[PDB]
Amino acid sequence: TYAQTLQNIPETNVTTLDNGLRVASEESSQPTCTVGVWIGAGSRYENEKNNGAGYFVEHLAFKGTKKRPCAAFEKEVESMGAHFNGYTSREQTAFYIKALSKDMPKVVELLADVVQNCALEESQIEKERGVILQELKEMDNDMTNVTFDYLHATAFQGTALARTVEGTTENIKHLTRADLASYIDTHFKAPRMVLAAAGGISHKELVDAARQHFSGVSFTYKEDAVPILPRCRFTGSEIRARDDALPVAHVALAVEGPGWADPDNVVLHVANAIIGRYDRTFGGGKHLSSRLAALAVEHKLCHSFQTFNTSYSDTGLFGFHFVADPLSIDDMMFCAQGEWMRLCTSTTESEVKRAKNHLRSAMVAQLDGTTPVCETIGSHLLNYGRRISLEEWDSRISAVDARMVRDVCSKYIYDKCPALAAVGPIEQLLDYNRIRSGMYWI
Amino acid sequence: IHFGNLARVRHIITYSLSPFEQRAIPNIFSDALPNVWRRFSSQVFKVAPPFLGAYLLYSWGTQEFERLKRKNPADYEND
Repeated sequence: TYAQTLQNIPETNVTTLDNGLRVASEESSQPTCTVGVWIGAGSRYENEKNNGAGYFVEHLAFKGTKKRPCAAFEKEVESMGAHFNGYTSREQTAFYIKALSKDMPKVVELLADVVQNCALEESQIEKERGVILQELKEMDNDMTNVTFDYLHATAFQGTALARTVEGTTENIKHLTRADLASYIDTHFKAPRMVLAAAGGISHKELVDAARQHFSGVSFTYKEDAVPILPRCRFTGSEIRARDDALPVAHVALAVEGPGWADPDNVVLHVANAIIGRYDRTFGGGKHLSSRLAALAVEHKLCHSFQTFNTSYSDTGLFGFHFVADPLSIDDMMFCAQGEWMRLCTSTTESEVKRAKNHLRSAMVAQLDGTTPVCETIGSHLLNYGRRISLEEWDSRISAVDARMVRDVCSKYIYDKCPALAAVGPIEQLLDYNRIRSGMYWI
Repeated sequence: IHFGNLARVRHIITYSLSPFEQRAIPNIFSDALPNVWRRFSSQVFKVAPPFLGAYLLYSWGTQEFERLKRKNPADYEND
């Protein structure tokens, strides 16, 4: 039974090193694995002058360390068949590796060598600088991310969160060997890091290899304390980047989210599970269960749309995004806001029951392989401070009912001034005022 | 159907805030009034003139009319 298969999922071991770093992992009977360090750093932690460093760093994290330069480092990893990947968001950075369990320790070594001893070769920087600069131009043509950036840019205008993860053009043109060095030395620290791993690994063999390469100890009490960030203020507002030269328009709308810790996030997710998502290649077409998707199809309202619940430590963004043609923006938006209102005022048990199953299947698929599991462990600790097992998630999801979905959505959506970002040939979509009024009365 | 076929517009970004995050009548003394005055000045010498020039003509014609109703003693000095 489903119920049992859940209980029988091995536990996630978590032990803390005397230096503050936390080592966690889930052992399976798998010959291959994924281990990595998930860090509590990112553009949010940056400032006006170093915005982008964490990214510039990401660009050098692999170009070799001091103990073993570029050529060697690369050669040593490729030759063992391991995959080295990593990323960086607004409140989270991470470098992880995919290799056979047999090399779990040599991997751990490599990791520690990357986060602790990045080369930062003066000559490499000036090159990755030209590289990042082009990545920006390529990303500038990805309306979907140009939109979410703007969404943040205004939803959290004037604050830390209103900054792009990649950073300013100036910032990247002038950042220095120093600033980068500083960022790493200021942010990459044991208490704010998590060595997570999953596969055919022994927690012990892991934790042991951990104490060995992650030995650096702290003296003062400050070094053991994780700094709390000044919070970000939400603002009902809009930003409209118009360009009738673009073929389609992109729209994103959202209200402020509750933040990782809050339980409501579960219901909020159950909610988005109802509205769900669409994209012209869904074969369900007109029979799809999602009311918005249907209208989208019956009336050719858009090319795609997605609901999201982007969470952060102390805040979040709960809204939706859609791509449409210049002349179907309004109906689309109109219908969309309609569903949000429907959530608040007339959700059905039938709706939620489904939304739940869709959500359950979702959480389970989020752990499909070793990298994804490791990514979940690396995150739960960093955000929830522990691990929430499918067995738990399920119970929290199973407890959600209509009456509940209604109250929450009402609590976060009804009559709230939303943040909106539009890009492209957005002439037909108009007036904040109008959009603001779509925030009440089903 | 008029919203969507209006104009070919490119590269203009605008920013605005919800009516609830801002003040209805803001900066009354720092911005409002100074401009009320500004506007008033720019026009006075265009409007006021002909209106004043009207008043006069009105006053004259009125007083002159009343004057022509009064008697001129120079019609009865003789007899």
